Amino acid sequence: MSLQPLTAVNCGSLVQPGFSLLDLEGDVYLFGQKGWPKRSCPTGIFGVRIKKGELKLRAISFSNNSSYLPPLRCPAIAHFEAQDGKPECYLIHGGRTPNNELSSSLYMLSVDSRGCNRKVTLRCEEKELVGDVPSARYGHTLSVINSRGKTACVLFGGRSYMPPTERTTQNWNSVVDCPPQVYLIDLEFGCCTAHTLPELTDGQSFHVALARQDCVYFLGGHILSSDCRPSRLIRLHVELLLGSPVLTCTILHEGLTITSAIASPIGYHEYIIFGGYQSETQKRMECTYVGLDDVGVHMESREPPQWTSEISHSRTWFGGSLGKGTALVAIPSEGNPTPPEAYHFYQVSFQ
Amino acid sequence: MSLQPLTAVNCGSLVQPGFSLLDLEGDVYLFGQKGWPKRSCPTGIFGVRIKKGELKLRAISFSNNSSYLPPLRCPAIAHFEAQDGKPECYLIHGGRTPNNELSSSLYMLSVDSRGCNRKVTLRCEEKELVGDVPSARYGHTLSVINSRGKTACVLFGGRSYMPPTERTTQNWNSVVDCPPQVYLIDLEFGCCTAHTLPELTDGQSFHVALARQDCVYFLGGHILSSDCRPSRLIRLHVELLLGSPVLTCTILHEGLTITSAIASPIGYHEYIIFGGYQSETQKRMECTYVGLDDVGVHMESREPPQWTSEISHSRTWFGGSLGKGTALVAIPSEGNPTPPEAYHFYQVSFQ
Amino acid sequence: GLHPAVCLAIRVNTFLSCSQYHKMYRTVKATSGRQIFQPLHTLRNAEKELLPGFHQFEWQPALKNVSTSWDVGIIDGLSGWTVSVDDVPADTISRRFRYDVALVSALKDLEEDIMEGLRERALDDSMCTSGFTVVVKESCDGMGDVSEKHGSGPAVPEKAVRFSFTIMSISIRLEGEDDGITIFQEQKPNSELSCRPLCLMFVDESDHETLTAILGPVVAERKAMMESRLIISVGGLLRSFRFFFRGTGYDEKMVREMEGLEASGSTYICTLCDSTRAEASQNMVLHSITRSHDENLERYEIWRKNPFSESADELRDRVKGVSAKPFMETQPTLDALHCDIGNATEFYKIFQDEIGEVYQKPNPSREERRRWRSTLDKQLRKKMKLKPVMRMNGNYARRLMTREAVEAVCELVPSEERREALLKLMDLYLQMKPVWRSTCPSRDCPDQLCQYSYNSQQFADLLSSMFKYRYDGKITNYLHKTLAHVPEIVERDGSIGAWASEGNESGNKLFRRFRKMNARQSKTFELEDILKHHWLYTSKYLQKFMEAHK
Amino acid sequence: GLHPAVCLAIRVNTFLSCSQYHKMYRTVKATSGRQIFQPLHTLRNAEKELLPGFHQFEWQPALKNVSTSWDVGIIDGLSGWTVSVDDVPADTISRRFRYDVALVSALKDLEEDIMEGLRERALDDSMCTSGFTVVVKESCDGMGDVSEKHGSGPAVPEKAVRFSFTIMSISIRLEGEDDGITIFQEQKPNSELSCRPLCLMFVDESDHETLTAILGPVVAERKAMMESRLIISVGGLLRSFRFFFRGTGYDEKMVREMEGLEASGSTYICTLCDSTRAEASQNMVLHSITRSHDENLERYEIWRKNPFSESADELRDRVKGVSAKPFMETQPTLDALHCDIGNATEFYKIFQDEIGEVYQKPNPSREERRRWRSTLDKQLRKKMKLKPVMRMNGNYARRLMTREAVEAVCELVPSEERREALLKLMDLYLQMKPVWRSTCPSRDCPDQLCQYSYNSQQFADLLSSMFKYRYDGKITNYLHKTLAHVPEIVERDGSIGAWASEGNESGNKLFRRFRKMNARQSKTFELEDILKHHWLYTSKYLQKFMEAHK
DNA sequence: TGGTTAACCATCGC
DNA sequence: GCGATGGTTAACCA
DNA sequence: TGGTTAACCATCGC
DNA sequence: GCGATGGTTAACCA
DNA sequence: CACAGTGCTACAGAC
DNA sequence: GTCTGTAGCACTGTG
DNA sequence: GTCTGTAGCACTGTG
DNA sequence: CACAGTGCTACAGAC
Ligand SMILES: [Mg+2]
Ligand SMILES: [Mg+2]
Ligand SMILES: [Mg+2]
Ligand SMILES: [Mg+2]
Ligand SMILES: [Zn+2]
Ligand SMILES: [Zn+2]
Repeated sequence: MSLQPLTAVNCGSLVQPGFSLLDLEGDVYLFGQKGWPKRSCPTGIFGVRIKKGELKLRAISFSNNSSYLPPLRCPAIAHFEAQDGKPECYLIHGGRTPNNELSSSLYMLSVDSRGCNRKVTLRCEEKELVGDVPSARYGHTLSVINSRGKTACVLFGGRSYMPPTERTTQNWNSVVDCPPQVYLIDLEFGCCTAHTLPELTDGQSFHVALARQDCVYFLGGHILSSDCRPSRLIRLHVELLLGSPVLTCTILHEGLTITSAIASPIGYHEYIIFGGYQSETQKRMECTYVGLDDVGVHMESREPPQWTSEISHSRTWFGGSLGKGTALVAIPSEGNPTPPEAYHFYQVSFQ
Repeated sequence: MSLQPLTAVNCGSLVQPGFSLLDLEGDVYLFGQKGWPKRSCPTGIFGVRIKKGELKLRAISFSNNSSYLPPLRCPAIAHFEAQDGKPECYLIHGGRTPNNELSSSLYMLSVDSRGCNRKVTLRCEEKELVGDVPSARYGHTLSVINSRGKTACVLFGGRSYMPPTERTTQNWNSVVDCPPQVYLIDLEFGCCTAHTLPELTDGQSFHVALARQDCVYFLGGHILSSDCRPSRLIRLHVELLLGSPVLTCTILHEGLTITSAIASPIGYHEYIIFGGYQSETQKRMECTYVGLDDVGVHMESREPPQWTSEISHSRTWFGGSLGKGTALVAIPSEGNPTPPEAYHFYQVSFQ
Repeated sequence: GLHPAVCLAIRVNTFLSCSQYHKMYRTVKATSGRQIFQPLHTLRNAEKELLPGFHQFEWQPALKNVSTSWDVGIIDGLSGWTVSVDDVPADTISRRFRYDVALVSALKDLEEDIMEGLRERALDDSMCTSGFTVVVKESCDGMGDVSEKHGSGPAVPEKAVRFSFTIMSISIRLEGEDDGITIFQEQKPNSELSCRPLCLMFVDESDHETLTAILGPVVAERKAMMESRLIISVGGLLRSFRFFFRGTGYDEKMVREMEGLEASGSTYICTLCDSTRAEASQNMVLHSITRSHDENLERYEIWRKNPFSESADELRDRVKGVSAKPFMETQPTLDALHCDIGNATEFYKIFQDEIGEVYQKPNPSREERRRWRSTLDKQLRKKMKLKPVMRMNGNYARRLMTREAVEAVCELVPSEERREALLKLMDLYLQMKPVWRSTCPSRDCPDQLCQYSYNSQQFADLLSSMFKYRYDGKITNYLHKTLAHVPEIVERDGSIGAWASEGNESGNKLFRRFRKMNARQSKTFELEDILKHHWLYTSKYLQKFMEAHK
Repeated sequence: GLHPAVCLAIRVNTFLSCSQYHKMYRTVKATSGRQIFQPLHTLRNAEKELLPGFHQFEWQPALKNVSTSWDVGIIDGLSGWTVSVDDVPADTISRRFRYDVALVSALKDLEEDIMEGLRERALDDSMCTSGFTVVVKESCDGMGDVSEKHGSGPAVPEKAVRFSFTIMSISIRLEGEDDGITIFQEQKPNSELSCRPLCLMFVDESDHETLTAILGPVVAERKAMMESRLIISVGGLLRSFRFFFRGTGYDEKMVREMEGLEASGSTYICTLCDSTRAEASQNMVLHSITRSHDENLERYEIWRKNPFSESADELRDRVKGVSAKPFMETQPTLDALHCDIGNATEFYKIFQDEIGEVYQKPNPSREERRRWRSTLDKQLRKKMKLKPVMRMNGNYARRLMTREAVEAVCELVPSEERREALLKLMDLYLQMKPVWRSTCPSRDCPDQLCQYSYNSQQFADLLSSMFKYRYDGKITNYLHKTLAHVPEIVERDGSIGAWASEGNESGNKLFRRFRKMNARQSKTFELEDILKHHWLYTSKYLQKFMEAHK
């Protein structure tokens, strides 16, 4: 495993610490950007290509029938794999709007039509939500489940602004973990029912969810109530039956304690967890190969790539999987005159 | 008789209002760059070449025998034409040093060897001056005379700092015309004897001298005492005789009044006088063809090249003949950020 | 000796650093004293009264989503950012007053003057306590080139956005059925001492996340404030006020990103109306104001949702340039200053174009264009006495806009019909110049308001006729606005240039001095004392101490 | 009330604009007065007793080619450029005091303290009036970035040159046969309050034409001044002074420019000695000081005349860097400030180099260099509390070279025998820092002066051995001087830092505050006021009114 | 052909 | 001087 | 070949 | 941030 | 080892 | 027991 | 007859 | 039609 230093060339100003990289049908797409969409990209979504150490972003046109979503910073992303009816979609909810807000509306992003030369039209359809609807929240997680054999989307984690009644103009950006209720989201129709957990006494945030057949493993994430990061690992197992879903959750109390982790799929269900943070002054250097066995998740430590001094001593860092075992990370840089590109980029690869 | 605008490419920073273009053996050479020579040019002399609207400057290395003169701003230039056994010289005296001073050391410049790529090695020999030496002065003129058949130089005009009595810390940068005495300069040996005669009641300054066959014609100068520009025209007639020289001078009833004028030698002895100024604000526009007949000088007004607005409305302007009936002028340019080309350049051509 | 408050006014009005004032005080005390000035501490406790969070007050009904505590002073503008390394960063340094408290301390500052009005108006000071209305101009401007200090951190941007407000007027209404009588009308809204700094940041205004993240709570305060009536004990009697907000004195770049437009040089030029670029150059003078905040909102909602499924450009044409979501309401209007400067830069262009002749040579090279400008600035240096500025300040703009200045350009321009053309042009422009500059056009310049529309018709037909070579398919933003929408917004608002950004931008000059002269100075507390000393600079209670009439 | 002068110094020393002073005055008078302060006109009248061109004095013999009139105030520095269109331009705006008159004001202003020195020395004030000697530090510095004013003209550069002087000491010698006794020894030469502005220009300092033009007269009256003795009636008794002139506190670009040397990064790296770069890299520490003005002139004559007829490079190697003619004589010394700064920028480079191993990889990509600076500054701000800087300021340079910051950058460098390499390096450097930077090393820090040479040997071969990959064929100018010529000078002077560029380049801050707030402001009349008000700022007589025994 | 992707220029406002 | 729009032109991957 | 040749670089100080 | 030195490399006139 | 501030809280020296 | 005055704090701007 | 106070001047800095 | 200065000379209104 090794790292390749990247040059941002042009378009380096459109990445901000929260953002997304969606891997679908070959090329991966940058989602979310600094500020509102400019006219260079009316959509806001960028196709990204990496060639010979060069990181390139390009505009993505939208199909006529599509909506246009705002550049949400910390949305919950779930890859909805190719199957009936329509392959293959990246599910996004709900992120946080550049004009500062939380979009409570869930976006459904699909590939529509190619060609010709490196050109893909994407269609964005927000799915209206009947409920029981979930609150506006950000930095949480969402992931896909398949049970007997009906498919749904499990939603959990996150933060929100202080509830409308207790929110001040003095305390606003005060932000609390949301209550520990999962949402089972039927992707058709928009009914997503709330569900309470006997085993969850606290709201979790920036946690990293992984999923395989009718099962989701929530790898540890920051708690703002107690200001600590649980080493415990959450397992939940859902069974979808007409007319009511039954969710059961259990704890496997040893695992990684991490926050803001980059999950890059390498093998079939086995991701490597690159990973964000140990403590709030400490960032995780040690990389964790995570396989998913029907018996249970297991994580082998992989020998971490050699860290060049810069990424070793940085205060904060962020990124996303390019896919295919390869991921992209970014280190904020400073000197004046301003860099101008606020982030240096690294590519990192397994095997 | 037309103008073309020039672009100064790199290095327009080395031209300043006082300066000199010396036309000898084909190519012409810029002299007196702004300030002391930077080691990009240890000599201080630039071969200048104009191709396709482009003005170019090139460093000129000096031969081993040469003295390296300071970049003098307003020296008296006289082309000493090729003959036994000299060929061929540009005589410079004395100008005024970048560290603000007046030289009073007469430099004799000449060509030495070439090319091989058409580099030109030049040699500068200051000639020591026996007898009463011409005082340090600047903006005057000097010209070559040939009589029966001995050849010599005639020195006249110019200003100087106040004589070391009136000399003051409060009055310093204030100057005054030098006394109206010509100097007959034998170019070998360094003997230069001073001479005077009543028809000169004052020192002229910034006047232009023209030289043909033991006669010199001085176009109107600037008088400081009476602060005016005489329409009178000076004609001096020198007979070089062993063992004493005889100089007789006279006036022209009417003629041209112009200061800081550019002279380009189109024909044999006939120069188009481009000309600097008719007045202390209004600058000379109309151009004057000046032929020299044995009977006497005559001036035919030539239709002036159509001026672009800029060169017509400029407050000050300056330049020198590239020779070949062609000359270079410059207009100081204002705007900020500084262009940073302090002067726009124009080429102007006759016929 | 001296009264403490009077002395404190002597201090903040003469720009005296407390250190420098302690120097002076110590001196006059030790030398022939019998001290006159009051020592620093009595000054510090004397100014407790003036600063916000002093006078007790209450809204009715109680404000939605706001703190009821009235004693709160300077607050860190973060407003509770949880500063997790994981979340969005804490990089900003900000200090602001909670809006309503600032407002009461600024208005309770005018208590003497509103009593003055009530007495002078021969109204009973005891009668009609609750019929008050108060019109206030809020303003916001970004100011670049702010030096970062070494500090402990956080690492913070070199841009600083400054946000403030001025109280323009207070007028009674009740009984009712009337104009309402104007108790107080500010004499010089274009003065920096009329402008009270509300908020201070280090943020770039092109960075939308952070800016909206700071200014969000403020805007909330506004949306609450529009409803409830204020209640203050004033002049001895407890009285009830109302509040009208005019968002004005924003530059256009700021309006567009705050009103959520596509900006600023796009093919959708106008803030107020929907006309395109070429569409506007085709017919200039005739336009009607349409787009407002509520509208911009519904437009965003029909963009983001896009119900009729149009592609990028047709959808962009349906909403006329609404892509972003506006978070803030701004009363539609033209800045006096920036519009002046804009028109002056366009005229700079035209002059440049008439130095050479550019309608004869449709596409000249860059070289003789630079040549042309050098000509123009040499000329403008000689006559009009003008340095060739880099970016054009409004001062330049005012100096070059004259018949007198246009004359200097008339000299160079080759032909007579052109030379006369731009002269006639400038005359036309100056006849229409005071309507968006002068404080109250209805009276101050009645005929120039009366004859505006005709005059602009004249101007525009001069463009379309003799200047068409430039203006064929294009016209500038501000020049469009000033040749279209002036009569409308004047006869609606009643004034323009009275609403000018001038008061606010001038404030920026004060900021710098206060940061340099009256700061702490370190990144922890700087904005603290900048904002404080600045708020103390604007207070009328000190200022009329400085009058000491005659 | 209170005395006029005391009040005048309540103003000048507190940075009060005369308009502002009048504001306060009017207020305190009108409110409970019985006026305290004196009105502006008696202040203006009072400050005529301080400013030069006041006290009558005489020299013997008379100063060569200088005016004998002693009442002359501010002179336009032009010295009467004849301003013919055809001659050299008049572009420059300048205001200067005539040098000697300035001096006699700045001295008779020290009359009280010089008499104080006499009575304190238990010398008789009536005895020995002849044997006085005065050592004065003159200084010059360029300050870029000055805004033009729109003005009448003339067109004038955006750069300024500010030339000043400080009186360092006065000592009595006569009777004779002694050390000479120090009557007055300045306590804080590094203060801006000790530096009196003598001359003010709007000129680029790399423009040699105009600089030599305006600064010429100054140098002349210098060359006269060092010979004749001053005679001043002081303390009731007419006394006779001598003057000693130390050119010091120049930047090196300025130095090289003024002595006609190569600038500044050429193959001849020394102002005080003849060694090239390679020669300096081989043997670092052993060099004897050579360069001086007189033989620099002889050198110029050797170059210009080239008597032995040598090739360009052979001639330039013979005369060793002398091409231009020296205008002005300066002492052979090292500026403390720019040396701290320059050694700190060198160290910036070394740390930057020691992040990624740069001796293992003979050359890097530019990209990973940028990477190295990014990590360097990010960490530096993290621990040492230092923002990244565009230029190297002295303050940064002081917070930089410490054990603290080196142990901050010792976290990054992966090799553990390199860590104590640059750590021990910094320890050595710190041990040799105060010898140049202290006010009086012989006294203040005797053992560090004592052990310097050995210490610099250690430093030098630490470079030559461990760091050689960088320093093989090259080294910094300042780093060369500081590893060679410090011990030579401090026993030639008694101090280095006492002579530093701090006093002068602290004077720029005052130039900008004064021009901005205490000037006219018109391009014509402004320099007059900057210069006057500044000279009034520096005066001791006005300064001692500001404690009056605390 | 096609659209990248740059690249440049001129536009417009701060 | 800085950032974003918009159109023409031109480089480049299929 | 030869000397530009404009360039680009890293060097040094402001 | 700008300006000048020095050497390596690379474009170009003969 | 620049220096004179830069505003404020802390805690002493003074009637 | 109140009033007054300097020291502590980290950091400035001129390079 | 002296003392005091505002107006004239061109132009500033914030954009 | 910004405004509050910016220091100085000029000349008036005041004991
Ligand atoms: Mg702005
Ligand atoms: Mg300097
Ligand atoms: Mg300098
Ligand atoms: Mg602005
Ligand atoms: Zn419009
Ligand atoms: Zn040396």
